[PDB]
Amino acid sequence: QVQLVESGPGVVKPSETLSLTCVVSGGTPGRGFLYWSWVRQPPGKGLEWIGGTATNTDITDYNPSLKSRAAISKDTSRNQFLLNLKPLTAGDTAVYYCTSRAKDYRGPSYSRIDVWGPGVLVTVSSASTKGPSVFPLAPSSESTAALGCLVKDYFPEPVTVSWNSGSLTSGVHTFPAVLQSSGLYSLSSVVTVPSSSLGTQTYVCNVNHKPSNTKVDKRVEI
Amino acid sequence: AVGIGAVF
Amino acid sequence: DIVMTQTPLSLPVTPGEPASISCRSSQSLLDSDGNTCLDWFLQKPGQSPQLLIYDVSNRVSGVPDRFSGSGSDTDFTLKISRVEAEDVGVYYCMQFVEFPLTFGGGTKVEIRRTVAAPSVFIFPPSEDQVKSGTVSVVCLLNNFYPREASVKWKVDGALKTGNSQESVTEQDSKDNTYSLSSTLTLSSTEYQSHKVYACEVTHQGLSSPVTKSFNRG
Repeated sequence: QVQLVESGPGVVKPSETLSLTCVVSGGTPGRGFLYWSWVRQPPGKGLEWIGGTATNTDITDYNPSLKSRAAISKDTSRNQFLLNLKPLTAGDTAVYYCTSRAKDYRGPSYSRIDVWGPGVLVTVSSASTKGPSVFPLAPSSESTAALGCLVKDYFPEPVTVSWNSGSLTSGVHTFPAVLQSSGLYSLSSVVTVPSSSLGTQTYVCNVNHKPSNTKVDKRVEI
Repeated sequence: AVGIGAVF
Repeated sequence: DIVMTQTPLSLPVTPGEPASISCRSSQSLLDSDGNTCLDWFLQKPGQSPQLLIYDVSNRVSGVPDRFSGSGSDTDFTLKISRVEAEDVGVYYCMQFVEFPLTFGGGTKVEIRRTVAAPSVFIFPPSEDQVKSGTVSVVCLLNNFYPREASVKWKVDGALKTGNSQESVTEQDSKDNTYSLSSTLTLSSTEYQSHKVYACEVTHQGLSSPVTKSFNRG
């Protein structure tokens, strides 16, 4: 209840099993029990309670919306509790959180224990790992110009983009990726600079996609 | 209440 | 399942002004022992939700007295007396009188700043992209407020619908603006079968729409 740490595979195929572990680092001693839950959040959507269990028992409560595809268990000796999900649909891509809740009567006033893990993004997709194609975005604007890089048709998330080996940060906007109908992702990163600097300064975008072990640097000039 | 523990 | 309805979906607030978020349940949240089982969470940007108010009206330690919760058995209100920048994020109500636990749909609180018109840029595809078989033409709207904006694509002067997708940044921590990308994707033969490409932007900061265009080649 001092800390919750989630772990598990970041990408799972639709026929496979989604398996997540939550490791509980406890706090000051007390008598009674905690309730541990799994909650998920699809990208840009709300929260959905998956299921949970009290620490003193071996019976699990489940959300009926989850069609009995979820199996949640715990081990206080392994200070862990687990989520298994199968079969899967693209609709199960989400950030998954583990939570611990209790009413706290140990103090002079009634209070709450309420702890959340950082969450783990799990993408369900049959797409194969693929490195991105990186194309420069060159200025087509008289006072200030804009440059960018298009990083397209990669899988899975995430990709990281820096400018001039991280030396350029002011005015940088890296847009959230969009899932294409092909099952791959594409995004753009842009930066605005004074046009007078276009002749004197070099601008390079550095793209890193570790799932495919791809690293690209593209110069963007006019 | 459901889904919440109690510590004393 | 108990249905939780939360209003509104999005709440822009000028700093210092009050905000009110409503939540309803389809059933009473009053349990046997007389407690009303309704909690409020706040999920700050890039973070996990955490508990803000519990049992309708009790503030978690560290939550300022600016936050207050009220309600009946089925109708609940979270009030923020004067909104500050640290308050931005998504608020969620949650009932726990019965399984399954259910959440409201969330209310995104953002900072209202002065109107700022977007800077508009268009990017013609590189020669590499043209040899790739598929082409992406990029339209950038830089540093604007509010979020609402219209982006229309024009091919040889004609309105083109379909084959385009948008992506928006979250509100910038430094100037409180948004930026937006609109990408038109075409087959290469289709791309080379036209001459002029343009994006037109409508936004409250512009007295009339702004058009950025290029001639292929």
